[PDB]
Amino acid sequence: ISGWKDATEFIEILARKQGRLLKGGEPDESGVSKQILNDFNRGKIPWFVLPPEKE
Amino acid sequence: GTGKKEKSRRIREGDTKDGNLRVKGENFYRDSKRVKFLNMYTSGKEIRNKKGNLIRAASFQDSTIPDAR
Amino acid sequence: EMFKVIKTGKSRSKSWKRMITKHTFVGEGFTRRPVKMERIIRPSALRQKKANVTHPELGVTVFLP
Amino acid sequence: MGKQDLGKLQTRKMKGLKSKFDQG
Amino acid sequence: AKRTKKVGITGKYGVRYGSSLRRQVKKLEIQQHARYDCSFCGKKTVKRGAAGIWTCSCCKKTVAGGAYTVSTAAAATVRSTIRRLREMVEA
Amino acid sequence: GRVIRNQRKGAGSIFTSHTRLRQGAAKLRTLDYAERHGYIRGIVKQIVHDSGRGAPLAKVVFRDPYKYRLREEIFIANEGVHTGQFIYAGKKASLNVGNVLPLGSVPEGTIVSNVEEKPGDRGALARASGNYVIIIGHNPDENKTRVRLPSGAKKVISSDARGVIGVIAGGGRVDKPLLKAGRAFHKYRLKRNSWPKTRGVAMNPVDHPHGG
RNA sequence: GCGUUGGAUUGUUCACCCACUAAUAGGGAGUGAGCUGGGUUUAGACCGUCGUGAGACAGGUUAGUUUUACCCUACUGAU
RNA sequence: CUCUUAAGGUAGCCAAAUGGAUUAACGAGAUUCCCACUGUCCCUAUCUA
RNA sequence: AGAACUGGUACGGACAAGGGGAAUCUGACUGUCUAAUUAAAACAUAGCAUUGCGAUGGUCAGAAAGUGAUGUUGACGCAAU
RNA sequence: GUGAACAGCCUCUAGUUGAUAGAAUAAUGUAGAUAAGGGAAGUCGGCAAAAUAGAUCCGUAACUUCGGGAUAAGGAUUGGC
RNA sequence: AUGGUGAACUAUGCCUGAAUAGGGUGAAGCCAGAGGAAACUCUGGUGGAGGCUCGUAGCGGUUCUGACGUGCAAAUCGAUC
Ligand SMILES: [Zn+2]
Repeated sequence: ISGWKDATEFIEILARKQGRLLKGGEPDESGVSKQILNDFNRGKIPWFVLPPEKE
Repeated sequence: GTGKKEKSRRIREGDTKDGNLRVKGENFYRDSKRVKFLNMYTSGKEIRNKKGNLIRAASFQDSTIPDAR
Repeated sequence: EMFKVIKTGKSRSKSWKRMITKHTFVGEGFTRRPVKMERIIRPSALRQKKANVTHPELGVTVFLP
Repeated sequence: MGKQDLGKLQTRKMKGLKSKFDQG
Repeated sequence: AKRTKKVGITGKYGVRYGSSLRRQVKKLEIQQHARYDCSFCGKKTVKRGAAGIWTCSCCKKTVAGGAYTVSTAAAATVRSTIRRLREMVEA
Repeated sequence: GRVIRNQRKGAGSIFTSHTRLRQGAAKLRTLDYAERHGYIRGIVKQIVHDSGRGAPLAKVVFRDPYKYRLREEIFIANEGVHTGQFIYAGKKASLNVGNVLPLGSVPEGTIVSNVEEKPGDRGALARASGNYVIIIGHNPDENKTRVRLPSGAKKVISSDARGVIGVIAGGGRVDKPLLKAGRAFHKYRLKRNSWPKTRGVAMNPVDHPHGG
């Protein structure tokens, strides 16, 4: 999923496309956020701090 | 028999002359120093009799009072 | 005394252990023995790297290693 | 310690690194 | 239509037994269930015979074969070798 | 201690083979003057699968030289045999597939199966499906015939020993994985109670030395 | 003389936090056959250590039947 | 008897689709969390055999 | 299946009958055992691989046999792993 | 008959009225339920209850060995003439 | 230690008989339509195999601060699986 800004639309579109939602009918933003943080912790989404520049 | 007997192994190794120093339970494995090391795990129990009484104190538990000087 | 009977394992029968109940100068290069070979124990809280030696001369007292 | 080339290692083929997926 | 993608006849096995064993079994299963021409007719009516037998639905003939084929290639090679040795001994 | 499971196999109580479904003991025709100095024709009336065996057992028929009666025999079904074939059996028989011939008469390198280990045993070697011996040589003096056994070890044998031509039918049966325990149970039901084979590490020390 | 609170944390809890309240002070009989988790945890098993092996052990996890009184007395009611 | 250290900018050289064990399904196995839910509780009360 | 009408607090009207979802450790599974405390990461499982054996043989049983199981067997087999 | 069904209930032929009972409905118990507002704040721990349950239609994601997940999830309806 | 007794319960091999409602998913095989010179790539049909699944009888007893545990029972009962 893409096109998000401020990450609120990110969580909403992700909960909609993933099929996760609270009954009638709001998306479960908290549960999708849990999977987002779990993917960030497990390394499923690549990321790394920039190494310091060489002398 | 016959070569598996511990006396036969002591003759083949030349250890039969060691005399009384041999530890109890010595065999082809666990040289006597190894037996003295393994025995420490069970050495903490104190001996006792029918009375009962401490016929011998537990290791490092003699209870005797040294005369420090 | 001077040797607490530490007990270990699910069944505390042999207990295979002793521990000092008093202060000890373990030394700078202690490097704790592995626990499987550890019979005697000298817990770090009882250890001291310094002593309050006092010099009878001049009446002075100083903490020294 | 001797020389140790880092090129023998193969980085994990994470889904976000593959070019097969794209949007827009 | 081709409802299956690649599981073929082995899709009855389902998710169990994995993919590699499923393919190794699918190959021999397609080899076994396939019809074969009878040498005494040439009609495509031969059917499997409990691992080795291969009865012709017509002509009621029976012929020995492989566990999953009417004739393993090694058997055809041994037969050609026996034929060569026989034609050589005859001369 | 206690008796190990392998030691109980000799008692025979439950380890005996379930022979009821077997069609019979496969065997070559008993040696006779006809094969010693000629050959006897014999139709293969039918082939049928044998329980507890990896290849079909052929049912050849033969007339009795000494009496007016047919004499059926359960030959192993060599690959490429067909019903109604005239399975010649004798020292003079041609090297057609499925015929039984003495190993000495065959040209060197000839393929054969169910060859006798010694004369009169009615077939001992390569009885399993897909196996065949090779006649790698000949020693006409002190008649003997070197042969390559399916295991690959060489072995000498008397030239008089008989052996059907061609590989045994049903080879390649092991190529297919069984894919499940139930086929293994259905296969071992005809053979013996050797399966399931419990691991020795899981046995109690009284049961196996490996246990404990 | 009367009050001295509702809970989170077990990659543990001989502990501390927020919030209210005037305040959330310290102790004995505790209630180990009133009930309960950690635990006195025997019979199953696995991971790591020792030991040639049998087995436990510097450890940890998992699942595991101790079942009042109608007897006497005390107390609350009732002739 | 000498003697051990370079790797650059968001995905790379690549080995004859993939570089997987961080494995899908399955489980009266154990564990963490979310929606509904309700007397577990605030605070207990009532009816039936 | 479709089109009007109609009583509803109701409409699989009692009966009947999954709660669902996001993850971790463990074992692939179907399956089986401690009858009477432990049903499990335990046992078993097809798959993977080693060893000995070509019959005067390999694993064995039997006081012994002109004895017996594998063997109505033969290396694509047997027996221990 | 109802019902997808030898799922649950009533009835037909047929077989039974057998389980010690009479009088009230105390406390405390076993079994089946209801409850204003919060909805796990109780408990080591969602221990037990409850909640969706059948059917028609829309729709169903990550992963994956492509076979499965799946009745995923989330939604509209069910009566009678 | 000596001599005898047991597989009617329970462990296993074998022989011979008996028992296993109703639904969901849809494999080979085959039929028709649309593309490509062909393999073949799809669409619409029949098919009912899965050591499939939900769910009766049957099998076993995972779970209850459940009943009783001087019990109906020296292992049962209700729910649940
Ligand atoms: Zn034909």
